[PDB]
Amino acid sequence: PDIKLFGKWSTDDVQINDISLQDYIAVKEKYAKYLPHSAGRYAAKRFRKAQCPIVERLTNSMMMHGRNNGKKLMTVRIVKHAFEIIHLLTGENPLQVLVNAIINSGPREDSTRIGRAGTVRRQAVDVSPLRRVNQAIWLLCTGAREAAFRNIKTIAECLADELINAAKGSSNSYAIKKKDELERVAKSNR
Amino acid sequence: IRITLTSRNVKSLEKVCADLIRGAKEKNLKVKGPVRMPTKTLRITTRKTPCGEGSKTWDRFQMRIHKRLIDLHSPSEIVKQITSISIEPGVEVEVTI
Amino acid sequence: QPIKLARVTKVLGRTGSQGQCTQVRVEFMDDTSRSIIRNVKGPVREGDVLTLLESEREARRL
Amino acid sequence: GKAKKKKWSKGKVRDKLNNLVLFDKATYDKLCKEVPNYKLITPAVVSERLKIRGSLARAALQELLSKGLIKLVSKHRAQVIYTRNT
Amino acid sequence: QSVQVFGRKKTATAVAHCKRGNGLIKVNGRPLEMIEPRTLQYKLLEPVLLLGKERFAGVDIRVRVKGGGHVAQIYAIRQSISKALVAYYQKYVDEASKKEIKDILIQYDRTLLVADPRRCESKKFGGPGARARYQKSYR
Amino acid sequence: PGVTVKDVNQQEFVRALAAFLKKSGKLKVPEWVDTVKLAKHKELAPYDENWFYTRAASTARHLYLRGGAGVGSMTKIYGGRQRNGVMPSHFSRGSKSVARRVLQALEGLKMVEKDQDGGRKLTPQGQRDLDRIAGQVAAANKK
Amino acid sequence: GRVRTKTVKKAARVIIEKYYTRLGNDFHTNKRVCEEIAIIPSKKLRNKIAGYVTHLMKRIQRG
Amino acid sequence: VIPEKFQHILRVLNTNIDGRRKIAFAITAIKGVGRRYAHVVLRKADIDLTKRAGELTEDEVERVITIMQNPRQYKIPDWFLNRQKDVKDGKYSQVLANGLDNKLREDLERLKKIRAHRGLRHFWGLRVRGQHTKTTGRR
RNA sequence: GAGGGACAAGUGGCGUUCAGCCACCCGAGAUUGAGCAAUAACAGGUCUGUGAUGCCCUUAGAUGUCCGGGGCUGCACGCGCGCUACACUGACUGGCUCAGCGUGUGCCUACCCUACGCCGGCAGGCGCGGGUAACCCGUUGAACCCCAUUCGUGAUGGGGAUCGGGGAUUGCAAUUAUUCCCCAUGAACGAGGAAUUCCCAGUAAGUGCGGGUCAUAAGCUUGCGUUGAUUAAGUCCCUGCCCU
Ligand SMILES: [Mg+2]
Ligand SMILES: [Mg+2]
Ligand SMILES: [Mg+2]
Ligand SMILES: [Mg+2]
Ligand SMILES: [Mg+2]
Ligand SMILES: [Mg+2]
Ligand SMILES: [Mg+2]
Ligand SMILES: [Mg+2]
Ligand SMILES: [Mg+2]
Repeated sequence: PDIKLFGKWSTDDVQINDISLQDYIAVKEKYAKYLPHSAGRYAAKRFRKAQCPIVERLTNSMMMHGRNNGKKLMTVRIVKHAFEIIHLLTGENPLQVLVNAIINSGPREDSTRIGRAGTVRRQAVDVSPLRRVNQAIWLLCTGAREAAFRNIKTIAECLADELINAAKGSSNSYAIKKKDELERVAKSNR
Repeated sequence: IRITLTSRNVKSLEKVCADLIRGAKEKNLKVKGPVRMPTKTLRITTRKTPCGEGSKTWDRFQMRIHKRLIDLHSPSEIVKQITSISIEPGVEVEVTI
Repeated sequence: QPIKLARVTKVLGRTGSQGQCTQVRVEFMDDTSRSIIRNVKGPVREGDVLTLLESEREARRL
Repeated sequence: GKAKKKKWSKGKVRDKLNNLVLFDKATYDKLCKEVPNYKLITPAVVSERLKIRGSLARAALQELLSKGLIKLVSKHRAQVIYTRNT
Repeated sequence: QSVQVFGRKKTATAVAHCKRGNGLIKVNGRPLEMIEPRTLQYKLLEPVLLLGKERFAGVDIRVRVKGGGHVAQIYAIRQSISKALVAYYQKYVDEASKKEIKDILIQYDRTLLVADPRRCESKKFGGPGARARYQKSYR
Repeated sequence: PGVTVKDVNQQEFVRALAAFLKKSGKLKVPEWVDTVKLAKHKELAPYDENWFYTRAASTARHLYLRGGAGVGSMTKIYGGRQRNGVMPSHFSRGSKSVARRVLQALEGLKMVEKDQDGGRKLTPQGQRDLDRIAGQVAAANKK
Repeated sequence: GRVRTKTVKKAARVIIEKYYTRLGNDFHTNKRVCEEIAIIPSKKLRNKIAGYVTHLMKRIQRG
Repeated sequence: VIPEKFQHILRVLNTNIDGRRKIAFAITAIKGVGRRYAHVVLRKADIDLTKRAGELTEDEVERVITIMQNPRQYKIPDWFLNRQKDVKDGKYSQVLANGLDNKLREDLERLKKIRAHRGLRHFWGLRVRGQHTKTTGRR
């Protein structure tokens, strides 16, 4: 009877401020599950992976690099700490700023090779919105990992810092750093 | 009083089991079921080659040991009468009183 | 330097030395029914709204 | 014998940086003065920002927890989560 | 008035004996509140937190699992509860409400009523795993 | 109300049961465990000084769970990952002198009954003791 | 992956050539009719032949 | 709450310099003391393990050094010591930092007079327990 | 044990009547993994698998066959398959909690699996019991994982290489190699250039167990379980191959 909620949350009124990322972020009411640790079978069909919730996708991309490859309980615990840290940092709900960080995590277009079998020039073309979501989550988890590499700060603390500094354009996060590193090359090869 | 029927293959096992059922269920004996044992498998892995050339290509030989048990509480004279069966040679019979 | 949005109508085919780009004749929302063909890499369906950074280009092949 | 390596990346973060084992008088007094000013009381921020080790940081945070100035939200394996009321 | 429903996770089988009562969940003598991972103390409560309390206090279910892994036992308990409610609503309560609660369970999650055919493949004689091979040696 | 040790979380139960065994004085510790005794095959000693009471409480919980375990059975109940260093790890077994020590101590303090087929099992006195201690730990939980 | 063998298609063509009134548009009936009017050892071959027989029935009945 | 005690750098057995992280892990810095022996000496000295090296009494330091130089008066049986029966004296003892290298030099000095191949492989650039030295032992 | 159950079948679109592709439901599965595997070769390897063998050599001071040793391991270097780490998503301690293949004795000729109780800190010893096996180890109480403590970015408590002393196990004997346990010595290693290997879902990877070797016996390999992703479902550019 009650509303579906992650922890003590609501999971409601999280509105995407723009278009081109709706129906691929599963923040809506028909994909609100209590824990990210679900039966992941979203790799048989080509386009069933977009129905995965983005918090589950963040856990799945967070678990990497052999020594942490697996351990969904551990990475769901890390995201459980991280949403709490984002909430204690001035409110400004962690699901809402997670969607905002996925929107503002960098690449709206990328440069790749074209055919003709000649000089490799790497002409900048458009990019899939699914690939935008994928590269967004990958850059956020990579930046959180290398920010929490060799420090007293935790994976969850640096992931919260990365999501806040990616939702806010303060030019201090790895998402904005690789946004510079990719969009300057894209405007150069335009 | 139990009898263990252990055969080489499941087809002759089921044939001699059906013959035992057809020869036992007409008398005044409360015949217990042919209790199915789990199938035993002896897995042997073989290099396939006398000398070391090529990829690691391995033979995997297996058997399927099938075992059945039946229970017939009776005097010992009835068990010797039931035991005399023109039987398939791939079937082994043990008795235990 | 404006930034426009565009939703996919049809998918033509795949292009590249790897075959990785996809020729998509997308459509134009903010203006009248104009038609260009762009190259999108990654998985894409029909009906996908997409952020464009330049609408003056037209990559065509025969 | 000889010493050879394929990568050349020297010049690390800060020159074998020290960190205080035991709290001082005026330093820990300043810590007690400015400790309500922080919004999120986490042992990593208290350790790295205020030149404290993790052991003395956890000891001071548990001491102020027993004093009652800082409220505990949810403690766990390594992410100890504290908050000041209002 | 007692129905036993079975498990069917990957290598986890949960015997769920359901019977009319006042509200009890037994997992090898240990109640519902004690879940062996502390992280998964919302996923196994998804039949509890969604379906209501008048159903929990109406149906007693005791569960015994002889599974293989912790996650497998958690999903085996979850699937055994979600199928034991369907079996009790077949055997005691009418189909006019059984179809409604089954539509609720299916529109929530397919894995509550549908078992998943995923088992680990055989390790091959060439490489160290099912698909992986060993490293080559060229010049 | 009826309180079972499965109804109560163990992580409060053993932490209180160590103190309630310190109150009774149900511990024998002859010479080597007075001095020092290490883990399974490890480098360091246990930290919290009441670890003998903790081993006795874990032994009491395991004999409440399974009736018929013994020295090697409880040794495999402890279980060990043997980090050999460069050579990879294996399953190593725990110690046997503590496994006979805790059983002999609880036998002398009337908490282990002998099974004619196996080993330890629960006494009615130990049943009453563990049930009252589980009830007061459940009272501290609900309070 | 329904690119089934010439022996399967030729057996189904012999079935639709000899016996047409016995066959219908239902797979569960045509599979049983084929096991009375032919001898097929393999159950997957039964299903394959009966599926192509139903496809031929849907082609013939329409056009 | 122990604000400050004027004790940072210690001098034990004329060569060793104690650290500042702990006491049970600053005794580790003494040669002849590794992992378990320091925690044994701490439990014989009955010091609370939370205490540092600088927060500890100098009389208790002298007591710890007394337990170091003579452990066999109270406890710590004959197996836990480093220098076992092969002494040329049969004295069960624990080596010092200045003593350990001297006993190793006496070991090697008498092995060179024995002319065992163990001492010969130690005198050459080889390994005693080096069962394979093809790739092992380069540079 | 048998039988059933899945066939692109029902719908719509893409297609020449078409062969066929795409989206959904019912379903447990919209198809999983292996074995066998065409004509024909490589002048690929095995005479060191055979009492399968042609030719050549030796045959009584023997290239035959026994006995005692050493050797195959021997290192100024280069290469391949692998194991462990370079930590805080971590190491230490304590508590908690879950498996599945398969193996095990008096053998066609010498032999185990192990419960219990006691002693010993430990590896181990002693007495007794069960199992020719869904019966006994064994409701394989496994590791990983979960909770709490300690450490706090230090070549640190990560790494445990090298090396010294002692104690037990099998063997007739382990020393210029066993193996395991206890203490101690505490190196490089700060995530690795040029290049290169494997992989599309219970899949890679983390992690442990069983067998083969054996008397003591894995870091090899074969199979099994636990946790368990990010990316593709496309092409002929790099490489290899097939067909005209
Ligand atoms: Mg040496
Ligand atoms: Mg060599
Ligand atoms: Mg051929
Ligand atoms: Mg012959
Ligand atoms: Mg190697
Ligand atoms: Mg190794
Ligand atoms: Mg033998
Ligand atoms: Mg050595
Ligand atoms: Mg052998």
